[PDB]
Amino acid sequence: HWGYGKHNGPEHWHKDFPIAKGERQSPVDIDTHTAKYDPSLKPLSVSYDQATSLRILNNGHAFNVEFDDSQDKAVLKGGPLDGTYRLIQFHFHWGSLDGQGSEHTVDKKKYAAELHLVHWNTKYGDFGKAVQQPDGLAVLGIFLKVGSAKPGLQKVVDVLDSIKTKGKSADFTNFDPRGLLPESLDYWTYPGSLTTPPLLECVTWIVLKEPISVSSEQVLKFRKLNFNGEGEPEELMVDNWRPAQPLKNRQIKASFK
Ligand SMILES: NS(=O)(=O)c1ccc(CCN(Cc2cccc(NCC(=O)O)c2)S(=O)(=O)c2ccccc2)cc1
Ligand SMILES: NS(=O)(=O)c1ccc(CCN(Cc2cccc(NCC(=O)O)c2)S(=O)(=O)c2ccccc2)cc1
Ligand SMILES: [Zn+2]
Repeated sequence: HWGYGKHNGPEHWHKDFPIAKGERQSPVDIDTHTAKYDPSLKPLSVSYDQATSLRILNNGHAFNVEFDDSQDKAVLKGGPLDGTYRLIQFHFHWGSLDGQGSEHTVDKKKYAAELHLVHWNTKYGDFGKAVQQPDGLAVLGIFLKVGSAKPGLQKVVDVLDSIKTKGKSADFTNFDPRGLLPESLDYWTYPGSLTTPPLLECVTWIVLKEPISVSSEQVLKFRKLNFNGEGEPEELMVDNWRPAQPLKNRQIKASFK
């Protein structure tokens, strides 16, 4: 099975998932001097006041915080998007060291981690149908740097001991994802893909310019998670990021001057 080791990492994925070498793969490097301001982009609407978190799961690659997406409770609209995109889950990608971990890069800069808030287009009815469409998903990406603690992340950090290994889950109700956002919603956007197998080319990427700050203690607790299952030799869950892919025939647009 695929992963992030020497033997099953990103450079191997194309053998089982040939779209790995496709025309709209993610992540990418964001060249800030080449991205063009697009005055036609609408303001982005993040409407998370009625968000209903349910559970947190260690899936052997990352951890997902899952939401009730059976109604329009936590939605993303506007920006580059046509229609309404429901929040289904968030997760992170992070490094073994503070100088790596993000998937997207900014002028080749790597951040310590990257948060992905995953949303699906309601016109396709369910997530599994949406990932088969070029406009099926919208992923809101937010960079993490190490500095001051993020208060809104601590509830996540403190439950990680209870889901140390692959397959473990825990109740995770009443978590407000607004506490993970930066002040500004300025963004870059481009058409891309899932960053893990099956690497489907279904994603409108919206990457925020402003990173959030988390503490060294917070990211240290991410790095104590395990890729392995219970009772197996320990392999720390670190470096679960895909490197930048070729941009090919794509333009990155900026929401801001
Ligand atoms: N294209 S991709 O990224 O989806 C992809 C698919 C399959 C593989 C192959 C993974 N193995 C290399 C390996 C690495 C480490 C240990 C072991 N053996 C110990 C064990 O597990 O009993 C084998 S393995 O076939 O030997 C193997 C398969 C399944 C489970 C365990 C092992 C790579 C990459
Ligand atoms: N890094 S990223 O932001 O680009 C990104 C990468 C991967 C994914 C993973 C999406 N899920 C798994 C999955 C992948 C592909 C297709 C399907 N079809 C539905 C199915 O198989 O039941 C599910 S899921 O784990 O969130 C899920 C589980 C159960 C039900 C629905 C969704 C999200 C986002
Ligand atoms: Zn992701």
